[PDB]
Formats: sequence, C-alpha cells, structure tokens
Amino acid sequence: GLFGAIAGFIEGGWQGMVDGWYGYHHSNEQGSGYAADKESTQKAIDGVTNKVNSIIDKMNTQFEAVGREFNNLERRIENLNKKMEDGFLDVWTYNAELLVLMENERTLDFHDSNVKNLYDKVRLQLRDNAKELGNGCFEFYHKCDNECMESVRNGTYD
Amino acid sequence: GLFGAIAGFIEGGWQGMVDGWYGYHHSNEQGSGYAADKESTQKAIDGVTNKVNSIIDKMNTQFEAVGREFNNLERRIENLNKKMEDGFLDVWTYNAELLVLMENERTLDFHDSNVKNLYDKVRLQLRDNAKELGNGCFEFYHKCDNECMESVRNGTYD
Amino acid sequence: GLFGAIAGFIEGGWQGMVDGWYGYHHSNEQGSGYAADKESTQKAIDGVTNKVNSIIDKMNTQFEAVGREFNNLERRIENLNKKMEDGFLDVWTYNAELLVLMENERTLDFHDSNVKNLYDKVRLQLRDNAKELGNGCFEFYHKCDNECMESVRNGTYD
Amino acid sequence: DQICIGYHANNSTEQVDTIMEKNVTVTHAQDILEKKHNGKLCDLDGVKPLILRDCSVAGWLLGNPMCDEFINVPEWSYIVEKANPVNDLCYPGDFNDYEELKHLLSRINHFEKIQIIPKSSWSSHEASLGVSSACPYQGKSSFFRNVVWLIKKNSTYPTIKRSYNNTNQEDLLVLWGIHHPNDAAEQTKLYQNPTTYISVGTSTLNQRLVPRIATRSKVNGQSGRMEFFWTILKPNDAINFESNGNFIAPEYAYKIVKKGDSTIMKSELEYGNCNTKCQTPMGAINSSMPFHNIHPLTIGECPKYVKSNRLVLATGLRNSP
Amino acid sequence: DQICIGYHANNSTEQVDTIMEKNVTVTHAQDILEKKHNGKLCDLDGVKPLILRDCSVAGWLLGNPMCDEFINVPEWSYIVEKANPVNDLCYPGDFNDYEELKHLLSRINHFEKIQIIPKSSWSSHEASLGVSSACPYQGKSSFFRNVVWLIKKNSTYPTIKRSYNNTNQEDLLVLWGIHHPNDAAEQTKLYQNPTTYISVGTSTLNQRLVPRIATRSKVNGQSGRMEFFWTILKPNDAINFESNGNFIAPEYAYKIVKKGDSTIMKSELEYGNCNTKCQTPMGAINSSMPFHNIHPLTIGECPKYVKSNRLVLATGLRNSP
Amino acid sequence: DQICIGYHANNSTEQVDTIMEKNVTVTHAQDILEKKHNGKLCDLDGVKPLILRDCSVAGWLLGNPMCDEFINVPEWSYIVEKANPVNDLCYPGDFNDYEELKHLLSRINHFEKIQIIPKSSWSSHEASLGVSSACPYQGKSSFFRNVVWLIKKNSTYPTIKRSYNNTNQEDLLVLWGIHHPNDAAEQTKLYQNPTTYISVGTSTLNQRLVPRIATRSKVNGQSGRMEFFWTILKPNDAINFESNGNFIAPEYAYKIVKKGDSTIMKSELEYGNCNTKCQTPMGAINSSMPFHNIHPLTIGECPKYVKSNRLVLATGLRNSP
Repeated sequence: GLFGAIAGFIEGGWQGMVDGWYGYHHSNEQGSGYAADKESTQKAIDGVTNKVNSIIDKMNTQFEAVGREFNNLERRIENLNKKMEDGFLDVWTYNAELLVLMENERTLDFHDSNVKNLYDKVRLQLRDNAKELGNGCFEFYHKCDNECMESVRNGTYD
Repeated sequence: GLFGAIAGFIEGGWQGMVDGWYGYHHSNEQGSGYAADKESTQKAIDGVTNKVNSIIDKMNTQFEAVGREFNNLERRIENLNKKMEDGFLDVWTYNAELLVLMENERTLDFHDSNVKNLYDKVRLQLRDNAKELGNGCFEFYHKCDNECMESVRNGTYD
Repeated sequence: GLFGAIAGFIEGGWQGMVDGWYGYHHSNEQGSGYAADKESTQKAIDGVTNKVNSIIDKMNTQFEAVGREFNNLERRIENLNKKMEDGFLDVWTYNAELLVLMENERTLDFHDSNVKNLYDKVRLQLRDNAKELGNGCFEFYHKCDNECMESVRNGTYD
Repeated sequence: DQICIGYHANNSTEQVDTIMEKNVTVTHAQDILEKKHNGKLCDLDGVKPLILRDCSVAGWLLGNPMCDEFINVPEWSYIVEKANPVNDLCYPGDFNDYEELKHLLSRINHFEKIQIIPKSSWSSHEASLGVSSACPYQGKSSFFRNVVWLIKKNSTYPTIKRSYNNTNQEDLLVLWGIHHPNDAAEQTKLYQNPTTYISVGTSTLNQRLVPRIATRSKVNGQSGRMEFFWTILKPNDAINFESNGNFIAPEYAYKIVKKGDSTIMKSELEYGNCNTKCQTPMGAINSSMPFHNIHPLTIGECPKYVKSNRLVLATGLRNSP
Repeated sequence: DQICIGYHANNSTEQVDTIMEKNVTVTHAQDILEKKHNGKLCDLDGVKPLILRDCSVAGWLLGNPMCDEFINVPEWSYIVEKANPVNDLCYPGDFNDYEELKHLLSRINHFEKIQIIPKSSWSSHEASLGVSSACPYQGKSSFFRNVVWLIKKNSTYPTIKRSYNNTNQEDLLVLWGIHHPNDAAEQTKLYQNPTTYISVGTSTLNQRLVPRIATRSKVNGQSGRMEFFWTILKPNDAINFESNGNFIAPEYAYKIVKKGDSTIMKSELEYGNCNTKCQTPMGAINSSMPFHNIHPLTIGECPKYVKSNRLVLATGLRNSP
Repeated sequence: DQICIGYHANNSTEQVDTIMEKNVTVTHAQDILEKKHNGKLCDLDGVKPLILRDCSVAGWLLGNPMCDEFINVPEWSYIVEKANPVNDLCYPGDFNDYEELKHLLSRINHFEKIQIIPKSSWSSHEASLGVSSACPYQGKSSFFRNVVWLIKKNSTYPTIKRSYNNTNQEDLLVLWGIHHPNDAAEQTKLYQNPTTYISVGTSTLNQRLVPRIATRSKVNGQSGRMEFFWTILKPNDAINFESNGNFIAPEYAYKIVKKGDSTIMKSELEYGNCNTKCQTPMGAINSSMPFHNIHPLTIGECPKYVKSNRLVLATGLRNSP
C-alpha cells in the first residue's frame, strides 16, 4: 500500500489487539501485551464515518424512473423514453460503482497512512535510544519498564 | 493528513511567514526569522493553478436546458421532457460537487506532501550533524551562523 | 510527486536498467551494474494491469445512440431527442476523460510510492552500516563485495 | 525490551474491491446495497393499492360488467394492472387518448363516481335495450355500466339536446362514446337515421364525431366498434351534447377528489396482506441501505435503484492472513 | 542553534469541504459558484428583448387589437412572455400546432410583416363587418388585425378563389382561420350557405377545413369559436385558398428574416433598462465564475448551471488555529 | 562501495495528462481511443447492407419504377439511405406515419414480397390505365409497382368490396393509398362518382378515407396528390377494403420474416466491397480499443463512442530527461 506500513514493513496485523485499529505491542521483563492508540484510532473512526455519510448523501438526489405508457403508433417516443430511463440508470450505476472502487482504495491507504504516521511519531522519540529493527519494532538499548513503556505510548519519553 | 507533516509532527503553521507557502525558520546567536522556500512554493502554485483550470475546463461542455412547450394533451412528453432536463442537471450537480470534494482532499494532501518532502530534504543533509527534535526542527551540534543557515536553505550544507 | 522519490531525491531514472521498473545499481571493486527488483516490479505490473482492466470494464455499459427520425411538425420531440443523445454523450465523455486524468495521476504516484518503499526497505537494513548519501545511494563504511551486495538485494544483510 | 507499532486483524472474511485489486479481505466493511424484497404487493404506509387483477383501467372506468369488483373503490395508494388484462373493452373498439388518461391517473388517489345523466331520463329514446353478448353479466347480454347505449324509440331517434353543468368544486372526468356499425341496415335498425353525428362542447372542447362504417373482423363475436372519448370538465363549466344517433351517453362520471402521488404498476402478482414504506412491482422493500437493485419503478420512501450485484465499502483495514 | 521546516498560516476564515471532513479552514480558496443576479430583464449584448408583457405569442402574431404595441417590432434578442397573459385569443378558440410554432420562433430574431391579401381586395364579400365585442379596441367591437373576417355581400357568399405567390426570398409565415358558429341560423346570417369548407394548398400542404357546429360555454361572452392554422410558405411557392364561408383570410403575413438564436422566457418581470451578456428569467448574470445556481434556462455567454448552494476549491493549506 | 535505489528510464516520447500537469512524458502508456476508420460502407459480419443509393425507403416499399434495383432484395444487415434521395414519391404526396414505419424497419432484416390482390383480378375496373408522367419507366408514363391505380370501366366505378386474409404465419406489411384530384371534373373523368371514400378495416383498424380536393403547386408537373397508408396485418387476420373511387389498391405486400437488429444509416457513401464487425455512417471500425471517436451511430460489436481527441493511460513512470 502507498504508505508501506500495512502488509509492508509491518508484515501483518494483530489478532490480539481488539481494543482499537492501531497501537503498540510491548515486551519486557514484567511481561507483554497490546495497547490501542486511542486518538489515532478515533481520528480514523471519524474520517471513515464522515466519508460513508458523505458517500450516502451525495447519492441521495438521483434519477427516479417514472412509469409512462405509449400506444402502438408511438414507438419512436416509447423507445426514446426507454433509452432515456436506461441511460440515467447506467450513469448512476457507474457513478456509484466507481465512487465505491476509488474510495475503497482511498480508505485502505488512509489506514496505511495512519499506521505509518504512528510509527514515525514513535521513531522520532526513540532517537539513538533504541535500535529500529525494520519490522515495526524498536529494541531498547536499556531496560524499559512498564512506566517507561507507558511514557512512549503517552508521548513523553526521555 | 496523509503525509503526517501538516498539523502532524509540525503542530501548526506560521503567521510570520507571508513570503510563501513553505520554508524555514532559523534561530541562532545573530537572531532569527522566516524564509520561504521559493521553488517548492512555485511548484505548488503551478500544480494548484493547473488543477483549477483543468477543473473549470473539464466542466465547460455540460448540459444546457432548452425551454420547450407542450399542450394540455401532451402531458406524457412534457413530463418526459422535464424528467430529462432535471436528470442531467442532477448528474452534473453531482459531478461538480464530487469533483470539488475529492480534489479539495487531494489539494490538502498535496501541501502536506510538499511540506514532508521539504522536511526530508533537509533531514537528509543534516545527518549526524543535528538532533532531529521531532517537531519540524533540527538543533545543531555546532554553532550555525547565518551563512551556515543559508547553506542549508540553498542546498549546499557541509 | 507525492512520495518524493521519483524526480525527487532520486534525480532521474536509469536508461541502463531494462530489466524492470525499479531496482538497484551497485558499484564496488569487482565492478558495477543494475539489477531489477523482481517482486516490487511484479506487484506494480499487477496493479497497473488490473487498473486498466477495471477502467476498460467499468466503461463497457455506456449510452448507445439510436437513429430516430421525425417529420416536419415534430420539431419539439426531434430537438428533445437530440438534446438527450448529446446529453449522454457529453456525460460519458466527461466520465471517461476525468477517469483518465485522475487515474494517470494515481498511477504516477503509485510508482513513486513503490520507489520510496523500496528505498526505505534498504535504508532499514543498512542502519549505521552505511552513509545515507541523500541521492538514492548508500555508501558503505566497509568493503561491500558482490555477495554482500547480493545480500542487500535479497533482503538478508548482516 | 521492545516496543512495536501494529494494527488490528480479526477473523473477518468480508471482501471489498478497489481499482488495482479485487477481493481485498478487510477487517470491517459496510454493505450499502439492498438485495432483498418480500415478493408481495403490500399496502403502502397503511393505504391499500387498487389491484385491478384482470380488469384494465379502461374496463374499470367505463364499467365493464365483469369489473363490478370496482364499482366503488376507496382511496388507493397505487394501482396495479396486469400486462394483458382480460376484462377490458368487452365490446371491441378504441379508447381515445387512453395513455394521456392513464397519465392523469398517476397523479390521482381517489375517484368519487356521481350520476350526471339518469338512465330514467330519456323520454324520447330506448335506454334499456343497448346491450351485447360481447359484454355478458351472469349469463345475459349486458353493457358498460357507466355509459348508456341509446337506441331508437317507436322508430324515431329525435335529436338529443342534453347538457350537464359541473356545480361540484372538484374536477370531473366525463366519459362518452360512439358506436360504429358495420353496414347501412344496422344504422337503420338501431337509430333510424342513416347519417349521424355527436357534437360535444365545453368551454375548451369543440368536438363532432361522425360514425365510420366498415366491414371488419369479429373481435369478441362483434364487427361493430365502440370508440370512447373523455374530457376533464372544470368547476362551473358545462358539457353540451347533441346527437341524432350512435351516441353512447354518460350516466356516471367521476369526481376527482384526492389527487395523490401514485403509479400504475405492471405486475402479475395478487395482494399479499402486508404493509410497507416502499413498494416495487416485484415485491416490497424494508431497508435502511442507501441503494437497492430490485426494480427501477418504486413508490414510497425508497433507496436509490442501481444495476449493481454488489456495493461494499471498506471501513476497516486490510485483514492479514 | 536551530532550523525548522514549516508552512504558512494567516487570518483566513474561508472553509472548504472534503469527503472525510467538512468545514476545513484553509489559508486560500477559490469560490467558483455565482450566486448573484440583478433581478432585472436586460438587453442582451446591446440587443433589446421582445417583452410582450400581457400579450401572448398568439395575441401578438394574429394581431389582437390590445396588442398594438407589437404591430411592428424590431429585431429582438429573446422573447419574454408571462405565465398567463391576458391578451391572447380575445375571441375564444384554438391555435393549431401552437407549440410547434412557438418552437420555430425560438430560432428567429426578426419578423417583417407584409401585406399579402389587401382588405380592399374583396370585390364580392363584405370585409369591414367581421368584428366582435370579444375583441374591443378603444371601446368598439374590433378584431384580430392581421386576418380578415369575410362576411356575405348582398346576401351571397360566392366561392372565393384566391392565391398568393411568395416572390420574396425569405420564408413566409402565413396565418389563417376558420369560424365555427354555434347553430344553423348563424351560418345563414353570416355566410348564407349552410355547408361550407376552406381548402388550402401549397406544394406540401393539402388542407380542407369544415366548420364544426356545437353549443358551448360563453368564453368572453362568445359561444362561437375561431381556429387558427399556419404554414411556412417557401420561396417561389404559392398558397391557394378556396372557401364558400367561415373563412378567416390572411391580410398580413410575416417575412422571416433574421433567424437568430433565441428563446421564449416565462417571466412576470418587466424591462429593467440594463445591458447584459447572459440573461436568466429571474435576472441577468455578470460573472467570471465557471458555474452559477440562478436558473437553468439562460441565453448568452453563461456559466454552467448547477443546483449547488456552495462550490469552493481549496487552493491553500489547512489553516492552523 | 555503494548501492543505490533507482527506477527505469527509456527513449519513450509518449505523454499523458494529469489534473495538475499536462504532457507528462512517461516510459509506457496505453492508448485506448480508436481514431481510425476505413471510410467505406462494408458488409457487416459477412451480411451485406441494403444500400438504396438514390431510392428512399418510401420509393423502395411502394415500388417507384426507378427503384427496380430493389424489387426483391435479400436479408440485409443494415440499411443505408442518402440525406436527400431523388427517387421517392415520384407522384407527389405524403406517406402516412412514415417515421413510425421507418422505426419498425429498424428491427427488421428481411422482407419477402407476396401478391395479395392480383392485377388481373379486377373485373369491373380498369387496372392498366393508372399511370403518370411523374413516374416514368424507360421513357413511358408508369406508376408505383406494388399498388394499383384503379380507374373507371365503361364509365362506371362499382363499389369495390375486396378482402384479403393473412393465412401466412409471418406478419404482413400491407400498403395502400388514396388519390386527391385537384378539381371536380378530374374526379368525373377518372372515377365517375363525385363524392367517394375508401374504408379499411382489420381486427384493430377502423379507417375511412375521403378525397380532399384543392388547387395546388405543380410538384413533378402534378397538382394531384397521393397519400399512402399502411398497416401491419397479424396472422389469421383479414383486411377489408370498400371504395367507390380514388383507391390505390394493394397488389403486393411484404411478409415480415427475419426481424433482425438493424438501422437506417444516413450516408452519401456507396458500397465499398469490404467486410467488418462494426460499421459507422462514415466508415467501418477494426479495433480492440475500448473507445472510439468516429461517429455516435454504430452497429455491431463496437467500442464506446466518446467525443475525445485523445485518451491515453499512463502505465509506466515519469520518464526522465
């Protein structure tokens, strides 16, 4: 994906993180586990919700077929009528199917973006303090305890 | 935003930079101030101008309603006529409103992209020379004077 | 471009790499040359092929003009008929031209993305081992031989 | 010690499409296309449709004797009519500007039938002998119930001069007709006079109908033809008839009262004893989806119709294997 | 010592929408929808419209006596006509194929009226007595100015045989009519002959009109009816009339000269003494915006009409608080 | 020692457009618009079109003597007709509901002409004298080949009573006409009777035509007029004629057999001796492109028509200088 994080340098997702869409796994002497990053997850929930509502709504004014009848010697206007109704139904079908295709691709990339931005935010903090492993993980030069871990998550390291 | 710079790791914009869209703030013993990066700003002005003209232009061929009258016993074709005119006006309204929505989002991300690319261009040069602060700023290990600062801007550091 | 690699920090492409879309140039005591990165190139070939087929296909149901004739005292319905046929042909022309414009821009950015992701994948591996030159290139602190080079390409450095 | 950034996976099997890739498995997705209906014709918003079944709009309005089910029908939400209804135009002919009438009906929810010219109002003409075996009722030659087939009395058809004034505040659908015999002697037998006319006028109507004789195929054992005409008579307007034969005179006409939103659906389905907020000719729709793919012609608060087999939005991220 | 990368903010308050977010404040933005008009009907590109005011296209073309304002009108840019003009069809009737004519007019900027049959050309018929109180002028029974209501002379209506040849190089709009009396004796009083016809032929026309008698409502104190017909007579073609009564004969017909781009606007607005490059039925547009939301029907160099309340493109970046 | 990441360049000159930038040179690109045709009218899928050349659909169906090329034509794929064909309606008039017929023809690939009323079937009427110098064949006054201009015998036109039954299983296009003379004495000379009619009936038709006399312009040296009518006669249905003059009687009528997909193209092009899978009025298309910009009206397996001058997709990356 465009941002290279999802199924990119981060090989796969976490069945064990049910808490939210993105976050951290930590692992030290006291143990290990998952913690959803609440705000980036919330930003993403907002984005996607607004998008869907935009999508639904933009499509609410849209061609309505009206039943209309013609006699045996009105074949030209009957056909015109038919070609017209079908014509709009095809335009709207295309509008709808494409909007879905494009926005689906934009949604997936958005998630990738949010993961990468989160990754970078943590990378920025660690500095020379940790070895960037290449896989989404940072291995500390020294001894990170649970409140050390918490400090990374909370945004107040060092 | 997708590129994580604007209202991302760079918390907010600069009221004090009226010179252009992106650039640098410097701060040393001789003083401090803002300097627009002329070329990335110009690239962006081009991009946005072309986009608007593309947008306006793509929309120049577009359904024109023609006044058309029908007698009391021509109600079916009057309605057909109406449903047709309205139908195109709805298709074009949707075309226009959506193009605006999507391209607005693409424009904002473009600016984010340009900021991030500028950031990275500077990051590349500094190397071990400066501490990457996390906030858009680089703090020098040694003593950067105004022509040292100029050298970063101009693209010829070290 | 959005990802800053193509005609970005990587000044220009390689006439000498006919093997594929992205890859490596290496240069040491044993010599030098190009090697296409087969999988990122293949991922890209898939993406673009699917896109084109999606694009062609999405457009396969589309307004067909039907020849239709009217007498001298049927001018209103003749005009309606004309305004209808033209109206759909304009909607579809716009649909087609815009889809091309937007997707062309998405395709170019996709290539930029793939180059940047490849760059980053290599950057991740090199660590403190090589100096990141700023131009797409990494200069080794020590002595990289052809199987050392191969190891970078293959993904198993250190 | 180690900290990692990562993202959600789950057991989800839901897939979405993109431009570059098809069937991408995602953690969450929103389907937005309604694919289901109940296959019934239902009351709309409580209000039952007029379901003609066999009868056509013509068979109903003129009062075909087999269409007694519809002598007096309540406010309807929509009308349903089969593709090829059997009970219409029992005595063969035409219905003038039928489609413009059908169209007028689409913006009408309630008719109230009132007598405009009484059958027992014809002093000089025989008004109980205008019947046909083409229109049987309970085994006996009968006729369209709302019009009267006027016929000669004591061997005379005196020029009719009849005129109804619309004192009602509601618009009135007045229907009449003309009989086209198949030869010279039939004219004689029925009306006496050999050359005739029906003239009809209102404030805007200027009509003069003259019977067309021709020998033609026995549709319903009949070579004669009826041709039916209608008008909408405004309030405070009068309709003036003048005829010396071949006249199918109004008995009843319909007050147009409700004027509701409405359609004539073509469907071979019968009433299903249900209620809905959105009806299609194939069945009703109960859904909160923005789109449906059931049928283009609907009535009610409906989703937008599209031709798709599938509309699914990604909401979650690419689900990992 | 420290160097930072950053971006512009300003005091801008302008907001744009995106798919994922609404009302994003941006540093710069381009509005592309014109929301304003001047609420006047104006000259287009210098050239004044034909503003009928009360008169209808019918009232104008036939020459309704109250439509003297329009006896001879210059080249117009567009035509304006009210929803329900009072001065049309002063003597009640119909105007045959009126809408096809209105349509022909939409591709016409200039008419030049010329006399084809002189009033003082009727030797055998009374041509100054064809008047009505339905069409008053300055208090006296008058009549449509461009046609002549031919009436019996010394108690005779000799068969009329008149024929005009189009020697002009410009197409000609010829108009005529037929009177439909309300009883047998009126025919007698006006024309003597009891059964009549008007036959009209050109190279492509093959017409025969026969008066329809019926008793009908007093529209404008009148039960009689006029029915008006028209043709377009090509260059070097002739129009041949033949009638023994009920004939409303041409006096004048219009040369079609300019053939400009044009429309009939429906508007209850009067002339505003302004000039514009783009006119709508609601007012004129002076704008460089690509789009407007004023009214669908426009004429001139106009922006594209859309139904939006708002179209704003981001040009700058997300403005920071 | 050094390793670099990089991307392809080549000698490519192909450019694509984007929203923000025009003429971006790319390494690879796919053109998807067909701009080329062969400028010929060709057989479609082996099956040759009916190319009328000069003749009109009318000139063909009625059997204009100059349209002998088309007496009996095979199954065609499509029909081509010029903008203003010379050989149609040799004797001036009208063709009733011509466009509805043209429309019926668009869903027809094969006609088979059969005799319904034999010329040597008229006992009481002269059937070899109904000719005109307006319709010459090899220098001699002739007439539409498929209809018969019935004329008085020994100074009498006995009332015709003729009737054809459609025993064929295929629908039948029956054509007939009426002659409109220009004065009273012409009626006398041709038919004897001064007032006439043609009555036509089927199971659904109820017609009565009455000749219109008028003096009119000499189109093709003729002031008389012919007016042609048609019907579609179902299987097991009969068509009943009755006339005492002015009758243009069927000799032949067309069995409708094939019922293929088809169109009438307007083109001034002649046959090109080629085969194609997709034909336009301007030339044929042989292409695998999804789109073409040639002409909107096509028949066959065709690309989608768009108005563009250029449709090119980027496939490769931005090519470097």
